[PDB]
Formats: sequence, C-alpha cells, structure tokens
Amino acid sequence: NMADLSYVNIFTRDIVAMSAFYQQVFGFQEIESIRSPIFRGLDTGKSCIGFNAHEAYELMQLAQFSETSGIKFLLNFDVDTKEAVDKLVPVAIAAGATLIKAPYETYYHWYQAVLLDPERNVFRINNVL
Amino acid sequence: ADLSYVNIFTRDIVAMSAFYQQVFGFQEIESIRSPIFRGLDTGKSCIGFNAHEAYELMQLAQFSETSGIKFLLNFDVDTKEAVDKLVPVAIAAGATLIKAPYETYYHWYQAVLLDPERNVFRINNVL
Repeated sequence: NMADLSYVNIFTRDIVAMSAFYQQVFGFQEIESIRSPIFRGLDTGKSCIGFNAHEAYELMQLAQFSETSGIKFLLNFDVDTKEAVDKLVPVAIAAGATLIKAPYETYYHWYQAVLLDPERNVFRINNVL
Repeated sequence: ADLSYVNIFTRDIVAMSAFYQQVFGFQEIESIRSPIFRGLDTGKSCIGFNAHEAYELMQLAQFSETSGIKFLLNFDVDTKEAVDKLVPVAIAAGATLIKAPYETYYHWYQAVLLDPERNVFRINNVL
C-alpha cells in the first residue's frame, strides 16, 4: 500500500490510565518498543491506538488547539456476537466508561452500544449482524 | 475485539472522503455507504466519515459543539522522500501544513498537517 494508517492517536491527560482502560476492556497488548515518556501504544491487530501526553501539542505545533470540548471522532470496536456486546458493556463502565446508549440495532443493521472512555472520548462496542 | 473503524464527524462527508482518497489512494467501501456516511479502506482500520445527523442517532447531541483537537491519524509511507513528495500532494488537495517534514529525536521523519475540516494527520516514515 502507498500509505498505511499505522496509528490513531488520542491526546490524553493520563496516558497510563487511558492505556490501562483500553487494555482492561479489550485486552490489547502494549507495544513496548514504541513507549516513551509521553506515549503509550496498544496493538489492536489493525491500526494501533496511541495515547499522547499533552506535551505532544506543542511538539507538533498544535498548542492553538489544546483547549478541547465536545467530540469529533469515535473508535468502533467489533466483537464476534451480540452477546459479547452485552457482556462487555458493564466491564467497560466498571473500568471508568460512561454509557451513552444501551445496546441497540442500527439502521445499517449493526448491534452496538455507545460509550465514553474515562477521558470522554466516544467509542462503540459493536457486532455486525 | 477489532478496531474496525475510526470515524470522524464531518460537515461534508463527500468532500472529506474525497480528500483522503486524493492524498492516500484509499478506496471507498460501497457496501457501507449511506446519505450520512462514507467509508474508506486503508488496509487496516477503516476511516469513516459521519454527517452531523449521526450525533442525534447515537444520543451524542450534547457533544456536537466542539473545540480544539483530540486525535490525529498517523499515515506511514515507504520512504523518507515519500514524506517530502506527499506534503505538496496533500496541500494541493486542500490540506494545511502545520509542521514541515523534520526528524524527531527518535528518528522518525514526519510532517503534521490539517485536513480540510481542521482534523490533524501526519505523513510519517520510520528512518
């Protein structure tokens, strides 16, 4: 491929707690080789999820956008069954997630739940019917 | 679990999907297309573009007003030169260069840009 979406990075206040949250809920393994004082990466089997500390804003000349509110993206996680979605929801909430929408079937026939992670980023636990 | 998609809430799903296709060559996923959604195949996690109606559908309306940026998409290319050549391709497609191609202390050659709707992405090469 001409270009590879190797990482989806989330700017976070606590990369250790954020990494721990996604590991706890989905079991992704950390990628120790890419670890740094301001970064944590998890292997998802596809695009990796990265967590960057706030130092990352100034480092990339993005300080002007460091004041954030609302949500503009979401991570969609697929599981093998509808039952797996029902089971993972409480696990996520116990880990610090906030339930926005209980498991339901979408117009495009996907069974999913909509939640917020500990730092209020949106993610879905989904199953393609 | 599988990170199948990373969705970006957008004002113009057509313009946005076209931008990423024009810069990286991702092919559209027809089977997931809808009046409020466009999906692109990247070889790994897909990139989705959701029109604003998606906020209400997921009961996220109270979060529709946003500020700043909280994520970025990192695209790796095969060579150092690929980074230098792709920056003008992105700008021609409508991007804004924020940080010109440079080498980090851990030897990654990259550039930071904004897509047409002010979402951040990087063109990177591991030296």
